[PDB]
Amino acid sequence: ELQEKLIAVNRVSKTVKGGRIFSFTALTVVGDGNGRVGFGYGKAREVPAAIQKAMEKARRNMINVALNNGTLQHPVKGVHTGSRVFMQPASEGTGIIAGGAMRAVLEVAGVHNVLAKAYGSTNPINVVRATIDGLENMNSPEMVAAKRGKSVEEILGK
RNA sequence: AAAUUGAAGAGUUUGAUCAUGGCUCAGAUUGAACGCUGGCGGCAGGCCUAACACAUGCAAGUCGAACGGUAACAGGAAGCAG
Ligand SMILES: [K+]
Ligand SMILES: [K+]
Ligand SMILES: [K+]
Ligand SMILES: [K+]
Ligand SMILES: [K+]
Ligand SMILES: [Mg+2]
Ligand SMILES: [Mg+2]
Ligand SMILES: [Mg+2]
Repeated sequence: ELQEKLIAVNRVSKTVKGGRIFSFTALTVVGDGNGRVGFGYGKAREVPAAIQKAMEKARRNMINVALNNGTLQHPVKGVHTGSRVFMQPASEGTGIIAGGAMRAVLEVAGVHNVLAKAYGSTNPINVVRATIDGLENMNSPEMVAAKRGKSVEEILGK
């Protein structure tokens, strides 16, 4: 039911009196392929434990995205820390034209066609955060009409 | 009718981190050259350097329906003779 993807595993270190203690971090995303997506970040002495923790957090941190037939509603910009991302809808058959970190998020969320670009820092943790922020801030015609007190036809008419 | 269907990142500074920042790579292209190799065909392309110097052959003639003419050769006309 839920598609899970491991985006990056990194080895970090802290120094103690006897020397360096290594550990691992895992960044993952989960999604239902129908507008729900979440990301998890886990730390452990071992890679499988870190990955399991990340999946556990991702399953709990899901948000909702208003998709339009497997594409975005409109161009969106997202930002987190040094990472800036830009995404726009594309015609059917275009595919996911995006870098790896954005691609995992978009694919588990269920975006099938999109043109994307990452500016600034391409650190995967912050790129994932910026991508999810843009998707969560995307608007749909229903929301726009409701908030403006108009009808969907008046929003998208002549 | 149709003739703007369009946008990917990665490595490297630290014990580790986030940022900044340069360097490096994956693409496409060429009047190309070199190394190894090499079956056929079609279409195109071929001194980018010395606007350096050039053997030899050819790259601008034609008109006798403008004209005086006859160097040929081809007849016509006169004579002679194997
Ligand atoms: K590391
Ligand atoms: K180095
Ligand atoms: K860099
Ligand atoms: K330094
Ligand atoms: K330090
Ligand atoms: Mg080192
Ligand atoms: Mg020349
Ligand atoms: Mg000639």
